[PDB]
Amino acid sequence: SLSNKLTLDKLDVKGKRVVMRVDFNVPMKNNQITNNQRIKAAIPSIKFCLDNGAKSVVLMSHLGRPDGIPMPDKYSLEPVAVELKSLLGKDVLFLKDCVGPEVEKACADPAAGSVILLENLRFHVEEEGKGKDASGSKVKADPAKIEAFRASLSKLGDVYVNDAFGTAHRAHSSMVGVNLPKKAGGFLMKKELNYFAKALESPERPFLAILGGAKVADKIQLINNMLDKVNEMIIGGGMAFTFLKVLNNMEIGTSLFDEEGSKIVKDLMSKAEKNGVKITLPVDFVTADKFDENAKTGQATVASGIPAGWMGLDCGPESSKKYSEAVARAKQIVWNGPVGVFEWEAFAQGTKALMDEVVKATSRGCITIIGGGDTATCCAKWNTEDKVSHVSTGGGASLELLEGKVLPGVDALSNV
Ligand SMILES: Nc1ncnc2c1ncn2[C@@H]1O[C@H](COP(=O)(O)OP(=O)(O)OP(=O)(O)O)[C@@H](O)[C@H]1O
Repeated sequence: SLSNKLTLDKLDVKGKRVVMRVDFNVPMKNNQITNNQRIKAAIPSIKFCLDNGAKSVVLMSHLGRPDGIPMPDKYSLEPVAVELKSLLGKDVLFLKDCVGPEVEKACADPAAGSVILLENLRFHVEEEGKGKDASGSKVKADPAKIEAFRASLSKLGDVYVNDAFGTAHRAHSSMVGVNLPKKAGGFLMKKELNYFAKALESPERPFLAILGGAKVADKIQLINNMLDKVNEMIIGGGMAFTFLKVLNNMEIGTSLFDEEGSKIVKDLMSKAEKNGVKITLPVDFVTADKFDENAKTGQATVASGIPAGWMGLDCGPESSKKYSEAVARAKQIVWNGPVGVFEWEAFAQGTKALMDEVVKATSRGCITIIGGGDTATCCAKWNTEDKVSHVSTGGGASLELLEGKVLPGVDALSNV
């Protein structure tokens, strides 16, 4: 049960040193942060600790993909420290490393109310347990060193708090190796577990899942698992052309086709019928003569087929109507993946219209949950982050949750 894990509000931090794992993997264009959304997201957890008398808050996170070797020139968290200070209003001590006697000493007895940010955990191959040398050759971490790394991290605080849901699907040292008597989820993690608990433990009904994306094969377990809990499912995006070709014998031109996935489609539909799940597929499409932002546009339906040399990049007006009718009946919605190439405005209208409908549903009480990744980015583009119930901060992690797997980082949390 994701609802029985220990969270920050139920943890006494008065006079305690708090070692907190956060998600500060922010976007950078070299010498500056373009989006500080992730940083602003951690603030509530940090302020809570400081406001509740914590002795200190030690922040650890990763940035980019260093792959096990120090790359301060490219992926140092120093810029984040400066950005965090402006947002928190308090000084932030940035340390050039995350482990060692020097670091342990700075954290052994800091000035009350201190906020410390350690350097990129991934500068050490012991965090991921694997990496690469300067030559690009694969290097596997040494067990004894992994032990020493985790023992060091464990010395930086008295209680452990995990607010990095985006990395919880990884058995990395900072996720499962900090040995402290209290391991609690932070406020962001609390939200992730509370909403996905609904999507998998006790959802409101009807429960509709909107599944988009391009590939089918890598989404087989997700669909399989969702078919065990939903009442209705919209299958859109590039994904639908595999379904439409197999079941309807539709001519799809040069639209995405998943040979692997195509062999399991009838079986998925079969399970859908056995469970009484209503499947809604697109009936019309916006086509393009090439996969490009400026391609020529056309229109097509399932009956007309798609011209040779053309591909479906978005659903048409008739599909949007059907999609909106499904949203209308639901009391709960989980949406993972865009219904078209939302990166390009000409093919983002299908996705935008659905977002509008989902926001409207939210206003009347619908529990709307948006998965991480692209779809999550959609909410940032049209500024609807505050118009839905929950926007997941973990792309790959939210996917593994929806698949029915146990997240190592969630599993390691203390139980209430
Ligand atoms: N009809 C289509 N043809 C080709 N590509 C498409 C189509 N519809 C959507 N896409 C592309 O699918 C990509 C997303 O697919 P992918 O399987 O990678 O992720 P996803 O399941 O949508 O996850 P997320 O929730 O992160 O969006 C987007 O970049 C989008 O441009």
